[PDB]
This record gives sequence, C-alpha cells and structure tokens, in this order.
Amino acid sequence: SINYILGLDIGIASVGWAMVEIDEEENPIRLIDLGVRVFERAEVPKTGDSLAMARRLARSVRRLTRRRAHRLLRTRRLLKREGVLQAANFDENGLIKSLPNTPWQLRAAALDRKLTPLEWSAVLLHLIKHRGYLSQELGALLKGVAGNAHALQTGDFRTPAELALNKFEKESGHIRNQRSDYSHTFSRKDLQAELILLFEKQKEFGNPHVSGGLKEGIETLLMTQRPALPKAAKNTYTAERFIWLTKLNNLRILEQGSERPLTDTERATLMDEPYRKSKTYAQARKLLASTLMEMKAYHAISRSPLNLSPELQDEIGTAFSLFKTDEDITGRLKDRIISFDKFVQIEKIYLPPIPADEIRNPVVLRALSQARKVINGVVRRYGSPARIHIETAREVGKSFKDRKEIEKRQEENRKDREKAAAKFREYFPNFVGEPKSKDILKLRLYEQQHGKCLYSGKEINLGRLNEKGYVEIDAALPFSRTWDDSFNNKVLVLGSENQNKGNQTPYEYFNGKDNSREWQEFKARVETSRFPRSKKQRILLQKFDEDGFKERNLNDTRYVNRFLCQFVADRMRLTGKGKKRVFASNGQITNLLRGFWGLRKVRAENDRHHALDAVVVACSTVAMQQKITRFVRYKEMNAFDGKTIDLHQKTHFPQPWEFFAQEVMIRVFGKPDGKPEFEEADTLEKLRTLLAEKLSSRPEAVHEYVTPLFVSRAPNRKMSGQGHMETVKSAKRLDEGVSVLRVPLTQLKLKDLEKMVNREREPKLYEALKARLEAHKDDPAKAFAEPFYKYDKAGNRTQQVKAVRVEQVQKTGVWVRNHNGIADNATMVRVDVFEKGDKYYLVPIYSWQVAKGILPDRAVVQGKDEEDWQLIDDSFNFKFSLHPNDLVEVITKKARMFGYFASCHRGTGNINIRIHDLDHKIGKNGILEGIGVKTALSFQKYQIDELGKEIRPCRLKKRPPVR
RNA sequence: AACUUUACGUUGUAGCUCCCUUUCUCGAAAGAGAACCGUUGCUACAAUAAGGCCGUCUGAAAAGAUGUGCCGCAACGCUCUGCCCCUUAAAGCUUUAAGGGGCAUCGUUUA
DNA sequence: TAAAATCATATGTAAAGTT
DNA sequence: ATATGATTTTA
Repeated sequence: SINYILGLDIGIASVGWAMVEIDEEENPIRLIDLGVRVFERAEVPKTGDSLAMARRLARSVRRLTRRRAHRLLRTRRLLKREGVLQAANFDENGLIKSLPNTPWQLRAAALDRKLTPLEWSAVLLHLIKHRGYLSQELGALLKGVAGNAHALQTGDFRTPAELALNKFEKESGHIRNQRSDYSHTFSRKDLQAELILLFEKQKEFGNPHVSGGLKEGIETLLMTQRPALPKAAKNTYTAERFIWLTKLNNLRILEQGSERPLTDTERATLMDEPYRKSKTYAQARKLLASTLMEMKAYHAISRSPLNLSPELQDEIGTAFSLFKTDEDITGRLKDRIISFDKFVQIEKIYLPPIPADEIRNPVVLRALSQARKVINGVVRRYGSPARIHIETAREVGKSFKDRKEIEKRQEENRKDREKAAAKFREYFPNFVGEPKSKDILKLRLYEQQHGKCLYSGKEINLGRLNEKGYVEIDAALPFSRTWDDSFNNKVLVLGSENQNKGNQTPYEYFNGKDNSREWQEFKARVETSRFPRSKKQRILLQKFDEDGFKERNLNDTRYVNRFLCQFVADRMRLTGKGKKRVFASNGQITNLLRGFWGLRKVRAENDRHHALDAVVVACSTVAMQQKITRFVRYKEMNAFDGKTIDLHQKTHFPQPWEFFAQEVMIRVFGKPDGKPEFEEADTLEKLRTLLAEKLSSRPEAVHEYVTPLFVSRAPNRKMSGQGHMETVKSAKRLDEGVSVLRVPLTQLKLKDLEKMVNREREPKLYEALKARLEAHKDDPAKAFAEPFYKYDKAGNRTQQVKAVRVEQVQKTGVWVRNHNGIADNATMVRVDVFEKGDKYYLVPIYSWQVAKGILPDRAVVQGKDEEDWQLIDDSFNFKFSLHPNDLVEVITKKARMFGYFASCHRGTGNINIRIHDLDHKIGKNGILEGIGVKTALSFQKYQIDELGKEIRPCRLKKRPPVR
C-alpha cells in the first residue's frame, strides 16, 4: 500500500485528480496516477435556469389543464342535473351536441330575453372556461385588467360581455386577446357580477332553470380555485435569541497575538441591548458598516419594553407560522392567552453523500458529488490517502448572474490590456520584442507612482524604464513572511535603492516606529500616489498577523472550501498528521506555483488541464512551502553569491524533483511539453518507453501504475425525458411527407414563404408577400408591422392577413394531441444494436416508445422512410444497447475509432462519437460526426471507471425491455 | 425548491367569412351557377406531453352517478429490484456460495 | 448505386402572485 | 446541445 497525497481540481463541469507520493518528512518524491472526470453541469447551459425548471413548468401546466377540463366536466354534469339538459343534448363522448358557437352575443342578448336551454348552457360553459383574473408598482396585463375594470364601472357600460363586444369589435376586430396583448383580460369579480346579473334577468323573464341550486353550483365553480398554501419557526423567542447568540459568539477581534472573542463582561454588555434597545453595527464598537443584527419580533411588539414570556411567545410564533388567517390563529392564541412566517431549520473509510441541506447550490452539489465519486474510487483502488489537497475553481458557488458578471469583466479587461499594450508599444517604439506583463505593469506603476522611485523619490527616466537592472517591481511587504503576490503589494522602485531592504516591511525599514523623517516622506509619497485605498493600506501595514497573513494567502475561506475541508476531515479516515489534514489552495498561490514550476498552460484546447492543477496543488506540502520560503527569503536579501547554509549564484525555484514539468506533461498529454502536435503516446508501451526515453536521469517515472490519461464522462443512461417537441403540426398531409403549420406574418421570411401552401392559389397574395419581403430586404418583424390585407381579383382591400400556412417537410412524427396533431421528436434514450450476417443494424428507441412500452421492430436504412425500414425478427443476433455517453469502439479498415457514443443519425443511419478529451485536432470539437457501422468489422461498447481504469469490452445476453 | 391561477400560442372539428386551383350544367361569347378540396379572418367546443390511474354514493351484480380528484421531461442515493463489471473459493466453460463496485427501467424527495 | 462523411436548419411564451 | 432533412463524397 502507499503513503500518498490526493490532489483535486474541482470545476463546474469537470473534476481532475492526481496522486503524489510523500516521503516520511512529506516531500514530493513520485507521481502515480492522474485522471479527469467530466459531466454536465447542473443547469441549462445557455439560459442559466435550473434543470428542474422544465419539469416544474410542465407539472404546473398539466395540473392547470386537467383542473380546467375537470371544471368543465363538472359544469356539464351540473347542467344535466339541475335540469337544463336532457340526454338527447349530449352525445357519445359526454359532450353536449349542438352547441351554439355564438356565446358573447348571447350574453349581451341574454339580459333582454328568455333563452332556450341550449344557449343558456353555452353562455354558462363560456363563463366557466374563461373565468377571468383573481387577486391572490407596475403593470402589463394587470394594467389591461384594471383598465377594462375602470371602463366597466367608471363609465357608461352595462356589463363586461356587452362592453367587450362593442368596444372590442369596434376598434380591434377581435374580442379575445392575441399575440401577447393583455388589454382584453377581465377581473373575475366583474365576471362574477355579470353572472349574478344574468341570473337575476333569467329569474325575471321566466327562464325555467334559474334555481338556487344552479346558482350556487355555477357561482362556486366560477369563483373557486385552490388557495395557495416540529421544526422551529423563526419568529419565536427561542429562535431569535439563538440567531442572536450563536452568530454573536464567533465575532472575533484582532488582538495582540491571537484572535479573541469578547470578554465575558464585554459580551454581557450588549447581549441584552438588542433586547433593551431597538437598534446596530457601526455602534457595536461604540458600545463595546452593514447591519449584522435586528431582533425582529421583540422590537415589532414594542414599536419601556414589553412584558411577555417564552411559553406564550413560542406558542404565538408556532401558531402564526402554521396558519395565515385570523381564524385558526385566534383559536390557538385564545386558549393560550401581526404576521409571521419563514420556519427555522430545526469516521468511516469512504465519503458519505454530500448533505443537500448543508449544500444548496445544484452546480456545486453535482461537482462535489463527482468529487466524492473520484475520492472513493481512488480510496478503494489504492487505500486511504495521507492528505487531500483541494483547489476549487473561481466560478464554483456563484450565481449565473455572478458568473456572467465576471465573464463580462474579463472581456472588458482583455480589451483594456490590448489598449494598454498598444500605448506601451507607442511609448517604446524600438522595444525589441512585444510587451510582457511586467513591462506594462512597470509603465502603469510609473504613471501611478507619478514617476517617483517610491522608496527614494528620485525621478525615473522613462527612456531607461525597460533597462535590465534599472527599475524593479517590488514586494512592498516581503514574500518570505507573507506570501503576497497580489497587485496591491507591488511598487516600482529603482535598483539602486532596493538592494539593502532585506525582508523588512517599510515600517521596519524606514524606521516608521520612531516616526522618522524618511517614514513621513514615504507615507506622504504613497498617500498622494495614484494607488487605490487598498494598495495604500497594505503598503503601510505597521504590525500584522505574520502567521495569520501567510495562512490567509495560502488558504481559501470560500464557503465550499471551508465545508469541504471540514466534511472530509470529520467524516473520513485520513492517514495524515492529526493537526490539519485537508487543504484548500488559494487561487493565486496555485497559479504562482503552476507558473513557476513550468506548467504555464496552453489555454483550454483539450480537456486535461484540470489534471494539471490537480498535480500542482497535490505537491503544495509544508516541506515544499519551507523550500520556497527559504529560497524567496534568500533571493530577497541577496545571498546568492558563493555562500552556504548548513549557494550557487544561479539557483531557480525549488521544484519538487528535477524534471517535474517534463514528466508531468508527458504523462498528462502523452506528448513532450512545448510540442503539442507530436504523435500522442496512446499506449502503455509508447508512454512507458517515452518516459524511460525522454527522462534519462529519472528512472522513478516508470513503474507499474503508469497508465495513459483517459477522461471519464458522465453516463446518462436514463430512459425518461421529453416525449416530443411542443410545436404541434397538422398530419392531414403526412401521406406524402409534408405537414402544414400556421406561420405568423410577422416572422415568415423568404424561405418560409416559398413553401406557402397556396403559392399556386393566390399568385397575387404570393406576389404581394414576395414583393414586400424583397422590398424591405426581408426583416419581417418590421416588414409586416403595417397591416397588410387581401386585394380583390379586380378591387379594393377586403381582409386582413394575420398569419399564413406553410408546409414543411416531414418523415417522422409523434402523434400527439389525440392523434389530431403530429409533433417532432426530441429524445433518443437508446439505440439497440443487432448483428446478422456480419452487418450491423441500429434500432433507435425514443421516449414515447417507452411511455407506451413500444419495443421497436425496425432498424434504420439510409434514405428509406420508416415504412420501408429493415425489420428485426428472431434472426437477428443481439449485440448491445447504447445510451448517451456509452464508451464504444468501432473498427474498420480505414481506422479504429474509440470514444463516447453521442448521436445516432436517424436519416443516415450513422452514429457520432465524442473523443475522451474533446480535442480540436480531431473532428469537429472532438465530436466525430458521421461514422460507418454497417460496413465495419468490430463494434462493441466497453466499460469505464470514474478514474479511467478498468476499460473492458461488453457482451450482453438477453435484450432488455423498455419498461 | 415547491405551489396557485390567468392570458396567449399550436393541433382538430363546427357556424359565418376574404381569397382561389381543378370538375359538372346554362350561354354564341361576355359571364354565371354549383361540387369536392386548399385556405384569410372571427368565434366556439375538444386536446395541450407521449402515457397511467384513484377515491365517494346508490348497485345483488350489472353498470349508472359523482370529485376545490391524482401521477408522468429533475436531483441524489443504494434499503429493495434488474443489468454489467471486479474479486474470492470449491467441483468438474458453467454451477454454488460469499463479498464489492458502476448505472438504472429501482428507492426518497413526491401527490 | 449503397454506405459514409458532410452541411445545414429547427427547437413555446408573457404574466401575476403564494410558501 | 439535439435531431434530422438534404447534399456530397467515397468502395
């Protein structure tokens, strides 16, 4: 078994890992295995919405439609019973036969006349169906609702129906809303008033069925809709005292040597003041700039304290959170003796599931769950690791908004950098080479420092700015004791002045403690200088937490890192030094060590760089930090000229072992660093011979655990999902392969127009439309926003055109909407593969074929449609079944191709595969589109572990069912 | 992360309706009448994943009534189930048995 | 040709609230 | 990203 350190680089859609041996004193000595794990991040890629959004909106809509349908069913039953309809009015399907299709006009007429049973029924069903809007600043629909309400009772109109007809047919031509207008909505209260008024009139005129029974049934149906909805409710004495106290007890003051909570007398002074006084934070230190506290319940009742008690306060808190109305709240309060809500919350060898109560971001939950997968795979394979080193990406834990904000920020800063480099080139025309980062930064610091050597105030000649050994960008506070590479820690000073500083802060160097003249001049310099406030603050740090600062800069206090260190240190058997065995690297320090150790990247081409930073942070042990700190300290105050401790004049960074970058880059990429267009060593034989080959002096790089990197991917072998696309097209013409869809005029372009159904039936319409689209250079949304009519054979305009039909090609459907419509398909959960006569046959299995349980009986032939497709019987040998991201290999004479199954072409009978790391030196983004299967020799799906180990073929027996 | 409703949109079928291709009759032609389609606009009813169910009342079952009726595009996991893989051990490739893991058509959220 | 590789185009949406 | 009509290239 091994003593090893497992490094992890965690992303939103990838987890890279590596294992590095340690010697007894925890130096890096050897590298074993390394891997990547990719999946799909837990959100919709392009719109940032949740993954369950589609499912919940589907649920909401399903329930809405079934509840409305059921409402109408109950209304028909009620009609039949209270005596309006006999059994001759209804037909076989329980649908009232012979309905008047003229309900609005009947409503208006219905307040002057005795109506026969059928039209009374029609209006009643009409009101139940479209039942208006209920209560449950700005407006869009609410504006239209309120406008019609105002018109209806702050005007001369009788009633909503009548009003609607005249007003909406006088200046719109259409009663109902269309295409996202909301002005013709109605308040349910106004529909209710219209209903009662109609009942009065039908009572008056002698309508037979205007009974109390029908009135209650109909009215209740119209108005009734479901009302919106031992753990601790928060607005309770027990909960607010706790939120006050437990969040108070971790407030720390930076003391002389350590941090300290407030003294028992200090905490006592203001424990009871949020009780005794209404308010605070800025006045927390005024007694002992955000809020940080307010006692909501106690002070709400006050606004001389109040005289209540906990048992009563606990009961009123519970009663107000479980109930909303006056009704039940008074009940429990009445026995016991304002608005409340928002209830309160209340070692092995492997890692237990990530607590979804503790972790409530889906992206982070998925990333950490695959992190746990990788961790347990590594453990079961190699035994318990000594240390777990974690480096989690910057975008982990952030909202979609925040991620986008940062994406924006980095584009504008890249534009800025190009502009600044242009200025620098203009300043330095004869500059041999191109601007590097430190040169541009030297220019910025010159401008920022006012062209003054911030340590001496000497004017800096710009001509010599980029002279080797004239100006140097400095670590104001030194790097040995603080590990600060940050931009606020850098000031541009001459080389003449920065040679006797040592590793001293300016306050220990300019004798700031005796407030000497040099310190006064210096503080003035940086104060007036163009640096931000943060920079000025850190340049003049007087005394600080040496150990605190270094720990701060090596450790990430992000929530996910905090929790992850805590959860992997508490609930996991780690063979490490008991003090602190999990480590969350700082982003900038990991970046520094990668860039200084030779793995400065190739900027996202293939999917294996995650292993790079996993390796870089695996190696950040305390012994390595020792070595780096000694080296940096030395170089800080020279001492690199003939001397010795316990010192050659050209010593660069203490890398873990000699030839770190070479070995690591070979193993991770199979090619030597600097040469990414080599011949990849995709075998053990090539990789091991290349490691014994290229690396002469390192025979410790060839052992029995050297395996090439094969990225593992998320297996999504679900058999549920979307049934069909939500655009329903007519199937009347599906005999010949077409289907007609009403395309609205505002969004039909030339290509859509050419397929217009009546192109040979209104050459004047076709011609006007073609003419107009060509006239406006077809941008239809603007080109048809001017009402366009239908001119006669020899005459004036007659009829508006608001949408026109278009026939589109179709050879597949999904018969939806009661076999009345055909829709497109969307999800191919599976592809069953058969082999007869050394030929390979593909059988797509979709997700409606699963809902019905259809096991398809037909394979795919190119060009021929489903009715002329090869049938599959008992003569076909079963091979395997492919789901998305199933590792498959296909061998033919041309090539051998090995990857993850991604697509199956329905038309062409081909399948597409992704490469393991989606590389662009192969295919289209590493997706291999269009692969032969019928003419090939070998076709078999394999296995994959999360690590990449244990890749072995598959043979299946009995063909599985679809349900 | 759940939950109520609304208003559209799409498909189907009706009544009216703006255009119009062919086919039958009347006419010398000019024009008319019609039919089956296609389809512009308006209104209404049915459906609004594909698929599966419940409960209450008369009933002897038949079978009829009835409901603020219900689930179905996700995350995670291994208590149960299915597949696949890995070990381990015994006998003549399977069997038995024990164990472990990956993923789901399995389980919880969830009705 | 038949199969394999390539290219190319279409995917439902606003509102109002509640816990 | 998926699904799939339509088109070109190849044994």
